[PDB]
Amino acid sequence: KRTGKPADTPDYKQVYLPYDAAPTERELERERRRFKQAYHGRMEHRKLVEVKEVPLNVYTYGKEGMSLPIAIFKDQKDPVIGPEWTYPGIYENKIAAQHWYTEELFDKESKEAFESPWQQQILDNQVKRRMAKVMFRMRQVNMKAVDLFQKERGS
Amino acid sequence: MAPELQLEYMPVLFTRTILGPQGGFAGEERLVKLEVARKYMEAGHAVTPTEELRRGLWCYNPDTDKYDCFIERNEEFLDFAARKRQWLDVYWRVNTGYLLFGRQSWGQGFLINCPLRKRDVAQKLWEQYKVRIDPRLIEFREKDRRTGIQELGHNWCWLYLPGAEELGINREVYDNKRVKVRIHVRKMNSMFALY
Amino acid sequence: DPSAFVSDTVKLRDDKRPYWSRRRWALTDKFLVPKSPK
Amino acid sequence: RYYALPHLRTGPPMPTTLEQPSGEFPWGKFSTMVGGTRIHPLYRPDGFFKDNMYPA
Amino acid sequence: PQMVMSRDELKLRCEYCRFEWIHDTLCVRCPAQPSHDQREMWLHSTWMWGKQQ
Amino acid sequence: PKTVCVEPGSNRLPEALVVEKARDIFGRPEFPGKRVLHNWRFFIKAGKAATGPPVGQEFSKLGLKAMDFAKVFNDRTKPHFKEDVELIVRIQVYFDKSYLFTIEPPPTAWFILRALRKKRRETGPVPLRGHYCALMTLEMAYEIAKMKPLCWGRPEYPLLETRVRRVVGQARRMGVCFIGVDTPYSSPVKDMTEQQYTEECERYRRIHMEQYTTLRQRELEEAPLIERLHRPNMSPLTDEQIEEGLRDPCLLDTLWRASHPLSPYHRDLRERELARRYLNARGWVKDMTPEEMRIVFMNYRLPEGEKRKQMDEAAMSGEVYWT
Amino acid sequence: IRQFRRYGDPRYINNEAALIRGQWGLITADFGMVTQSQMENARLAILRRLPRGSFTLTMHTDYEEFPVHFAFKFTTGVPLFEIMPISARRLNQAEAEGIFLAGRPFIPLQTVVVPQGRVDEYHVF
Ligand SMILES: [Zn+2]
Repeated sequence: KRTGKPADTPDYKQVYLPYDAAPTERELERERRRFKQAYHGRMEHRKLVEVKEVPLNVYTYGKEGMSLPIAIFKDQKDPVIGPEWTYPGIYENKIAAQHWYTEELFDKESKEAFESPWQQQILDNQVKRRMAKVMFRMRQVNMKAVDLFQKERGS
Repeated sequence: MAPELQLEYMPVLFTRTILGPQGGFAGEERLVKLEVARKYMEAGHAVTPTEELRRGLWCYNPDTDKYDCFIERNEEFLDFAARKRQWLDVYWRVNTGYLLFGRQSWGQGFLINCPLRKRDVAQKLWEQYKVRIDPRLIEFREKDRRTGIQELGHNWCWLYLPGAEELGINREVYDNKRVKVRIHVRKMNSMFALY
Repeated sequence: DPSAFVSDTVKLRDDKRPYWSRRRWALTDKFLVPKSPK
Repeated sequence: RYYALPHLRTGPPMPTTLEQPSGEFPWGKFSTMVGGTRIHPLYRPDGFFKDNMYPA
Repeated sequence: PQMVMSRDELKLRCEYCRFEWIHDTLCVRCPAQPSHDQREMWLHSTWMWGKQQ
Repeated sequence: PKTVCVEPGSNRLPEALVVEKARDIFGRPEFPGKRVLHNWRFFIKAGKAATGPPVGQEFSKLGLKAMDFAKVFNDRTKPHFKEDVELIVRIQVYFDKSYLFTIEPPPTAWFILRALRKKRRETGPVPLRGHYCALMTLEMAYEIAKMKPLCWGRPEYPLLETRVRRVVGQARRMGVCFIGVDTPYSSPVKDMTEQQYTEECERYRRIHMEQYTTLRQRELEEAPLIERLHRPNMSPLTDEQIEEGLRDPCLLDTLWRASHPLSPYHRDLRERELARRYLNARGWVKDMTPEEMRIVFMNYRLPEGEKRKQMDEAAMSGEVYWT
Repeated sequence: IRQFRRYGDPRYINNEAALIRGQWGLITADFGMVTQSQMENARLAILRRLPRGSFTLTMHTDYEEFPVHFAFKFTTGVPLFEIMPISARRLNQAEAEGIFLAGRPFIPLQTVVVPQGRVDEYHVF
């Protein structure tokens, strides 16, 4: 929908340099060439997908000294991305913020091995999302019979 | 030898574990038909039992899908293979076989006036398939528990084959505990029927 | 001990479909089409 | 030739570690509430908008 | 009302639709949108033996 | 060369000015307690509230003159705001046909499309296309998630490390590629060896773990008391035990009594030992020392501090009704 | 060629419990003869109800055709259709059966919907 979408797109401003050692442009290519391909899905169906809009500079993309164009107020200065360790639980998220297929989390819990302590909570919230899916129709089937997938799909 | 006399069937060692009534599991020497033996051997799933192949063999696990499971056939393997075969021999004798049954029927709809039970299903097994099992391993369908079998035509029943996880029976049968025992009840007059 | 896994339990009355409950009526749905033999 | 089962040397009559997957579609008795749930009336669940909104 | 073959082929299509008994014959009535009415096909409300089996 | 705050994990809130004026404009009118007949939501630009089709129609739909809300919203929203920022405005209309509107920061889709330098219809779900849209670091996700709290009164809650995943996963859902996550490695550091990066990681992650831990500790301390009570684990129960425990009440409440912290009131060996043996009559968990019963059964989403507090006889020995 | 009335008789019950490679399958429960046109009708009616983005309908037509007109003589337990996934979409039983429900009527004899792997013919029958 065309509602709640930016009708303009300002640019990035790079405030301070995250490094003092300037890269050779071959380093700027060899890191970028590493980025253009990424993995999608984590299970038996897992497919490499090529990534659109891979930045010119990998070293300076998100990790410090860049001011985001997410500013809102008048006196709001574009927020400068700080150092990594000052952002809480980021290293802990990198472990656990990833697509977790249910089967796969489950097997980890059974083997009593979790990459992060949090993947308990990652599992518990998946189950609750699934069962909700079950609990919704059971409030909908009550009021009127709703038959799953008998209608013609598309045109 | 001759093009006229062809071996009725020829001895074969197995590499794969094959599903059907002809095919065996990996490592056992079984003599099967010509046309099946050639189609197993040319596909590399079966070898001619030379002596050093009777001692040890390169079979495969389906996980790795390469022939790296080495089995050496010692005494404790051969009694294992004996028991395994005489399990799935009973398995592939009974479902492959179809036990012809005939009896007398009076009245209107297609009912036997002497319904079947578990002591004479097990009887037909011995009569024409020479299969000896304890009759208490048989269980009927839900509809046929209450009245017996009793209806003309095609009926099926279930035989419980108890011991196999010792033999590692999996995926080479349709299921590890059961055989569909197939009965057909034909109505015949007083001349040819019993009871 | 054969009878441990062999089930003879004769079910006398066939269990019916719950028309007195709206949700269990549609959740117990049997998708089946009656066909007489040709 | 007569055909008969081998004896039991070791292990259980019905395969335990070798179970065939059971062929039903696995709907939990408590996940789909239909039958076979014998729940004491003290323990009755899912009233969140009826009586379990005013608990105890 | 449309006559379903048996009780299993009988569904509640709307919010206001109900199960009701027409003299031992199970049927479905909607006070709104009467085209949703379903009868289980069964014997007539009045039948004799020779007249109806 | 400069690095702003080099300290272990205090970049949490945004700066002062943004926080306090986001307090006095994005805000909560208190719920009057009436019967709400309309909960309306709009996306309205900062400087312009109009009597045009959506808001004018829905206010004339009730017969309400729409000019007043428009004027009040323009008076409240025209100052303090940069242009072309579409805001969430939730208007709640009660049975007196008097209303209260809340002003809320733009939706997460807006922030993501800003931060990715992407206009509308430039990004979609991955299987729909078969290629990722723009790369994003988890650094950027925090400064997106910083902006949306639950309550501006208290910015800390909910905690970033959790609610960031909502942003990460929604961006995910948008088709955004990621760095920390969905690719094996972390964006290269010019000046350090890989083992230096990882050694930094292994201390930093546990530092953040400790900080998070104490944070949700005082979180739980602000809370009402009933969360500090005993909800035992049901998973360690052998599933037939659970269902037969649901078949009769006594198994579960004897269980609850048996596995409980040793607090003055519930620490009784006389009523405990016969409880344990009453459980062990029926084949319930029997390999148990009671003190490992107090470990296996405890509230698992309860944080580490107060759970070692409850495990410890000393710290809980002190809570006693005086008089 | 020029086969008599009693040939390839479907009437026996088979020992082969089929193995369906697709995520779901439609399987013959009775004996009968099925026309090709009936299976084409079934196929189209089923393809109306499939999410073609995630799924592919596989029809097993490789069985012999018997003279009547050429049709199929089907034994119990012979698989017909297969719902094969192109992605992670996992159907329930209600959904899969709701899909095959479209194409069931065109087929003249009774059919069962069976889940991935080997037919458990204790449960089906
Ligand atoms: Zn209706």
